[PDB]
Amino acid sequence: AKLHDYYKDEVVKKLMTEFNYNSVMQVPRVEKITLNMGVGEAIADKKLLDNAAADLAAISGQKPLITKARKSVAGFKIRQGYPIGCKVTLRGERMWEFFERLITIAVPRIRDFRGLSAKSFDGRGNYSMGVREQIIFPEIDYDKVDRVRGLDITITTTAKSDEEGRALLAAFDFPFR
Amino acid sequence: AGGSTRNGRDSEAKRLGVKRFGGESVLAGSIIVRQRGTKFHAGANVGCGRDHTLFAKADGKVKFEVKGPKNRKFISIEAE
Amino acid sequence: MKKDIHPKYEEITASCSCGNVMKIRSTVGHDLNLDVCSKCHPFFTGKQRDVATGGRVDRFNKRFNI
Amino acid sequence: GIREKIKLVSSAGTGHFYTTTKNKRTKPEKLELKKFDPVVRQHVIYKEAKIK
Amino acid sequence: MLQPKRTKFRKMHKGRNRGLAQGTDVSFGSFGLKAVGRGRLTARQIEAARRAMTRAVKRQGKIWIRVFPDKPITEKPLAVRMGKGKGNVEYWVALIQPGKVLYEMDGVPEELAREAFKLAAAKLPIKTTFVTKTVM
Amino acid sequence: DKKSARIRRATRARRKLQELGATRLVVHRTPRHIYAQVIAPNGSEVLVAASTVEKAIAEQLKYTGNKDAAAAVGKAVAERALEKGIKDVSFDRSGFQYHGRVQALADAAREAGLQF
RNA sequence: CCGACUUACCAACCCGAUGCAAACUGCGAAUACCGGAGAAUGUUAUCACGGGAGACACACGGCGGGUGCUAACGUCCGUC
RNA sequence: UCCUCCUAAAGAGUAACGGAGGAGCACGAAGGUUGGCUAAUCCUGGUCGGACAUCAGGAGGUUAGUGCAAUGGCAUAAGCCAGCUUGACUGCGAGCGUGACGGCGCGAGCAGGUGCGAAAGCAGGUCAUAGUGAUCCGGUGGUUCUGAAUGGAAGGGCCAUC
RNA sequence: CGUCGUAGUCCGGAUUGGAGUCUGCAACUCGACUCCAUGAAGUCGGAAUCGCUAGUAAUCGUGGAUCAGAAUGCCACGGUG
RNA sequence: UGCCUGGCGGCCGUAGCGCGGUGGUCCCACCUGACCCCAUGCCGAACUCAGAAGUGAAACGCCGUAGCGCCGAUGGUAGUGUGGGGUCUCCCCAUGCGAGAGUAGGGAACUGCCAGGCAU
RNA sequence: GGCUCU
RNA sequence: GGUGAGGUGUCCGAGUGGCUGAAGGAGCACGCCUGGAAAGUGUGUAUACGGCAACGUAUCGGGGGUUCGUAUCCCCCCCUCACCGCCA
Ligand SMILES: [Mg+2]
Ligand SMILES: [Mg+2]
Ligand SMILES: [Mg+2]
Ligand SMILES: [Mg+2]
Ligand SMILES: [Mg+2]
Ligand SMILES: [Mg+2]
Ligand SMILES: [Mg+2]
Ligand SMILES: [Mg+2]
Ligand SMILES: [Mg+2]
Ligand SMILES: [Mg+2]
Ligand SMILES: [Mg+2]
Ligand SMILES: [Mg+2]
Ligand SMILES: [Mg+2]
Ligand SMILES: [Mg+2]
Ligand SMILES: [Mg+2]
Ligand SMILES: [Mg+2]
Ligand SMILES: [Mg+2]
Ligand SMILES: [Mg+2]
Ligand SMILES: [Mg+2]
Ligand SMILES: [Mg+2]
Ligand SMILES: [Mg+2]
Ligand SMILES: [Mg+2]
Ligand SMILES: [Mg+2]
Ligand SMILES: [Mg+2]
Ligand SMILES: [Mg+2]
Ligand SMILES: [Mg+2]
Ligand SMILES: [Mg+2]
Ligand SMILES: [Mg+2]
Ligand SMILES: [Mg+2]
Ligand SMILES: [Mg+2]
Ligand SMILES: [Mg+2]
Ligand SMILES: [Mg+2]
Ligand SMILES: [Mg+2]
Ligand SMILES: [Mg+2]
Ligand SMILES: [Mg+2]
Ligand SMILES: [Zn+2]
Repeated sequence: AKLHDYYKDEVVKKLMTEFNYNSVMQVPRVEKITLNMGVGEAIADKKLLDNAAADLAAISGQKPLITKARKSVAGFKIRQGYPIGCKVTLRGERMWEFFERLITIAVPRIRDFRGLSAKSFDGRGNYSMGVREQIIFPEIDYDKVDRVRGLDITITTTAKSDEEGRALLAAFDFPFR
Repeated sequence: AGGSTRNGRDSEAKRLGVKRFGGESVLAGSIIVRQRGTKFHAGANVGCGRDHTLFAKADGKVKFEVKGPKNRKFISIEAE
Repeated sequence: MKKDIHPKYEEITASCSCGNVMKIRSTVGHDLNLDVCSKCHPFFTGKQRDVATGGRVDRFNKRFNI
Repeated sequence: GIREKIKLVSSAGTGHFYTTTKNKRTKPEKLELKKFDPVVRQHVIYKEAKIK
Repeated sequence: MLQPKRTKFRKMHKGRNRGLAQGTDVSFGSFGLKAVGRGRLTARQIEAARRAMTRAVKRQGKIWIRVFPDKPITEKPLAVRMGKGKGNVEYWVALIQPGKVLYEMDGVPEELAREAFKLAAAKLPIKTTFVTKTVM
Repeated sequence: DKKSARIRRATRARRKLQELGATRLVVHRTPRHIYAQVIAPNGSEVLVAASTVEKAIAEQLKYTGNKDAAAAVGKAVAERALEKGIKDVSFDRSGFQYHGRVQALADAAREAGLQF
């Protein structure tokens, strides 16, 4: 909740100034962070899914919810009900603490990091990014793994527009570019 | 000579409909409506059967009425 | 949160080459020694240097004099 | 008509039985239900037996 | 020859053709060919009268066709007894009531539209007339 | 949204008691207060009512939206219902869980003398 | 690789206008039918039970229709 | 043979070698109850990831879903998840529907005993309508009801069932 | 002597980028060489097929002709054998 | 008695949408925290509990607004029962019933019980 | 062992 | 006229809902032997595709279809094979 304190003391004053909001409840705030790993290859074996949830449980200290197919498609050789991915919702202090470890540790551990995109805010403030490789987190041991997984991060915030989230993340010194 | 057909079938008539109309005094257990769905719905003193059959739980006169926000058709038994 | 299903989430210390000591809650357990942090990452100097187009005319005029 | 027929014999010592069907391919384990026995006027465990 | 691309059903009852029509006023174009009689037309009669007015106008102006043949008509073959199923769909008709505007036309003068619609009505079994766009 | 899903969650048992002809106790729950009212079988008029918004109940309390307030409400509405001669009702949770302040209310009304 | 343009060559969706439907319906009659009350009329014309049957090859005409060619003193139904 | 729609003429019913489609099952949970939930499709962004997996928001508002054909129903959901379970109970049944009949169907309520639910209550199979075959003969278990001098027994009867 | 320790490897060096030297009026098509980086295929080769009987085969370097420059070719030389 | 709000209804779009505006004493809402009751096929998001620092941003409520939705005559037309007629695939006459669509127009609901708050 | 034409 | 079966890469041939863009073979291409060829022996092999060409499009007679999905399932068009097209 270190960044939650930093929000509550400096970001709200900053955004109230740079948007001239009438009320403080009118300000944006982050709500949740979603961590998906779409594992379409676990129909080969559950252990690929079963070990990727084990890897993602070390990143965020939650047991991930193993997701299944909403419907059946034959192009992917799936039927409605096969476990096909895993997700984690992060709220509260674990959301803030993951966002700290993210922008402080893991983004510098990105191979050839040169910035993010500011064109990844889904038109309504909610930001989504995708990492190529889980080894940028120090939770993952390099020797213990064999297979490079990948996941995608989706930051769901209460910003109405796209820029209110862009200023919000910039208030959290989010490395756009 | 030659030919055939493929459209010879049909089923028996199930004799649905409204057996007792409005203002019509019935006994308890008397079938009011036989129907497939709930084209009508059960109101006061009227039970709904397994096949959506509307039967009278009491004795009295049949009252058809339209209620609810969806303008659904209800059947009630007035006292007698 | 539920009781047993989750892994251990304990506060550890991660120090860096710039001496950026940072205590975070993590699933590592032991303390962490980093290489680059967001404080010491060359995003604010190095990424500025790393375009490096260079001039073709300037190389030409550099290689000699008339 | 793969769904064969069985009988659920009372475990109360009476020879009373309910008759029913099952899919013996997909449900190999035996059926046991607690049903009413009208002779003893109690709910007694019935067990699957052969229809004979 | 006009014909529906898809149909929900392959065959249709013979029906009747009683009642008055609905497409009475000249909606789109300026001049119209209005049916006065009653009956059924076909895709051949429609396309022949379309050709006769397209050639009579020398592709000048714009021609609408208000009707469309959507009713299939069966016939039984020769030397087939009256039983043993309904006959095969052979052609398509449009049921025509009195008052139905059959065709419309603009971009041409009135006398040219008169002689074009007359050449078209000479291809049609039903009795027609000439109408113009009425205000209100 | 939450209000609507609560109403959808309540509107089956309300119609069931509507056709049962049941004199019905309606509970309503807020974070600060808790409400109770006994409604005639026509559903259009009440008989007795109690709340933590009343002064005679709220001044005896610490917080109006805790379990002790909910028990004081179920006691007051039961003593008023038995004062007016209403004894047998049917409890409408009104889309809430039978848990916490609602359960403590109904346990107070059962203990005070109502039958449900 | 990026595309440059233009050409409308067709055209989705959407919008406006216009038609069609036995197996379409956000509408909806007349009649008919069921029930109730009330007069007048009618040789109980009504129902129940019992004795005795015959008949179950129909026809045309009007209307509403299927089929056929809105062909047949054709065929099959409803009704008179 | 059975089911669904039209023909069928706004009650029921209604024919043709008339127009179109299906059934001869499934389920020990796909039943019961309690608690909760609400789709299709499309738009944008996003690692592998692609027309199309999984994720977040928005539009949309049932255009989806219903074990299977069609019709009628379905948000209080009859649709979808989870917990507990066996009411997929036995004897009866006022009263009606439907058939020429055999027969078929609906059914509140009563007695016993049971499950869920805090309780009111719900449950006598499944959203409903197809998934079926009379009698005879014979088989199996139960039952003193009968038992050709008497006692038994055979055999028969009754109940369940093949 | 030390090192690697069975891996596509500290094997292999292709390819490509950059920086250069030299020859030569002149190295774009179209030269050789050097430096840094890059680090493909390839893990002994199907049917088939070639050479060799002793200083031979195999393997190791050296020189010359041609030639401003430009050989893994050619012609010669010895080493181990 | 007036205003406001909450709950439960009646009625089921003249009652719904949209657009603009507006409310925080109370109520409501968001909201703070969660060791606990209880909960998440992960998550105090929901559910739940303990509360009341803040805000009316959203939601909700209220006011206004004819972009819709909706309602909707009169007359006519279509149809049709009976009787009659014709040029009889279809129409007409007498008489009785009489739509739908559309038009004018209406229209930004009305109302009951209880409780609370502020005024009177 | 059998193996064609030019 | 009606009935029954059916339409597969160059050809033959498997295959009657889940690497069957398709076995296998013959053929075609490449190689090797031969003085040259054949026969041999070994090695490969459908068509338009383009994103850079990785892998989707497609096609089991043609057209339509549904199932999440068809080479198989169904529906129309035809084409072909076997039977009936009788009595007067
Ligand atoms: Mg119709
Ligand atoms: Mg008699
Ligand atoms: Mg006979
Ligand atoms: Mg007869
Ligand atoms: Mg007759
Ligand atoms: Mg006739
Ligand atoms: Mg005739
Ligand atoms: Mg006749
Ligand atoms: Mg006829
Ligand atoms: Mg006859
Ligand atoms: Mg007749
Ligand atoms: Mg009828
Ligand atoms: Mg009728
Ligand atoms: Mg079910
Ligand atoms: Mg429920
Ligand atoms: Mg996408
Ligand atoms: Mg069903
Ligand atoms: Mg016999
Ligand atoms: Mg005896
Ligand atoms: Mg004896
Ligand atoms: Mg060495
Ligand atoms: Mg190198
Ligand atoms: Mg290799
Ligand atoms: Mg090797
Ligand atoms: Mg030289
Ligand atoms: Mg040598
Ligand atoms: Mg909360
Ligand atoms: Mg506001
Ligand atoms: Mg009028
Ligand atoms: Mg009207
Ligand atoms: Mg309005
Ligand atoms: Mg309003
Ligand atoms: Mg020869
Ligand atoms: Mg020779
Ligand atoms: Mg002969
Ligand atoms: Zn650092």
